[PDB]
Amino acid sequence: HQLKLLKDDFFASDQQAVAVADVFAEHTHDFCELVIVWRGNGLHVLNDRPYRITRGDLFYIHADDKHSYASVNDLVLQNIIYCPERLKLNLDWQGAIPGFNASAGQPHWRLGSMGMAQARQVIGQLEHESSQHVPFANEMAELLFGQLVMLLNRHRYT
Amino acid sequence: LKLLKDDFFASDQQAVAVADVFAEHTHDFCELVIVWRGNGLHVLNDRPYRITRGDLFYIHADDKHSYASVNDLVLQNIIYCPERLKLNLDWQGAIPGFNASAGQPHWRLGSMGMAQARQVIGQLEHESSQHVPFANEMAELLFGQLVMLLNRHRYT
Ligand SMILES: C[C@@H]1O[C@H](O)[C@H](O)[C@H](O)[C@H]1O
Ligand SMILES: C[C@@H]1O[C@H](O)[C@H](O)[C@H](O)[C@H]1O
Ligand code: NI
Ligand code: NI
Repeated sequence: HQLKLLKDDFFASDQQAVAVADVFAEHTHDFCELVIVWRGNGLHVLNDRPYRITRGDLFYIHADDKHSYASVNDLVLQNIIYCPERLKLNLDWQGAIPGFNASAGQPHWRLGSMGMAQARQVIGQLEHESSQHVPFANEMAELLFGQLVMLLNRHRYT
Repeated sequence: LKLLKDDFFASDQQAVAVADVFAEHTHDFCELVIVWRGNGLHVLNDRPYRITRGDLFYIHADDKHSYASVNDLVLQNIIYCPERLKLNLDWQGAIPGFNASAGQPHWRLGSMGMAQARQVIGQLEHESSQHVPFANEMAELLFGQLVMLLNRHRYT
């Protein structure tokens, strides 16, 4: 049987385009996500391909990807989930994000110390902007998501 | 005396920058002024403001103004060109003085507003480089964030 995570269950409203979600059973989605490993190590199985993951790993996941994770030792990761069709800003999302419209040709990247530092700073702010009661929080969140996406594009390597 | 974007911006493409007695002048670009500490005088369109920590001004290009430090006045000017901003944000909706002189140019920020503004402006300062990939886009995204934060926190 399939397990498909639903944006209806993972986003605060129909307007919210991005959220910070943070083992995990095998699943697919109807939204996309960026995965960053903050520390420890473990296993990420993406479309039946196993990756031994560790601090600095970055994955670009499309909705139709099926994946699971397992912590081997002290795994800490973060998933930044987003709905491509909900984004309003005129950044070239598809040009900056593998996995935007279909499975990424190269889903797996790494980040150096500076990229991790800048991602950390942006993601921490993005976590605070989840409130659906604070006026225009969704727009603030999208600007932060834009910064993260550009920073990832700037710092990522294979 | 009129300050010109050609002298104040790193390139034709930079839409926003953090600028480095400042005599009376006008500009061909707009700006936000935030006062961090000390105190002084801001004369805007011939109207004198005693300024200090927490003061925020929205300046339009046509505005004529001068400053004078009374006691170690420390401020920053976030300069921007409306015609250069490429991000599809509702800029004029968030920024008084965007299209013409502001009806209310003078605002204040509390302690939390100031800390968040300072954080973003520090980041925006670090995206001045015209070499680093996506610096101009990052500058606009950060200026977008700044402007929304100021909107959230400012009061008269
Ligand atoms: C939304 C959901 O949240 C979890 O953090 C997990 O990592 C999944 O991969 C993701 O699909
Ligand atoms: C850009 C220019 O440089 C200074 O920062 C000064 O504060 C002026 O007000 C500003 O117009
Ligand atoms: Ni997932
Ligand atoms: Ni000025």
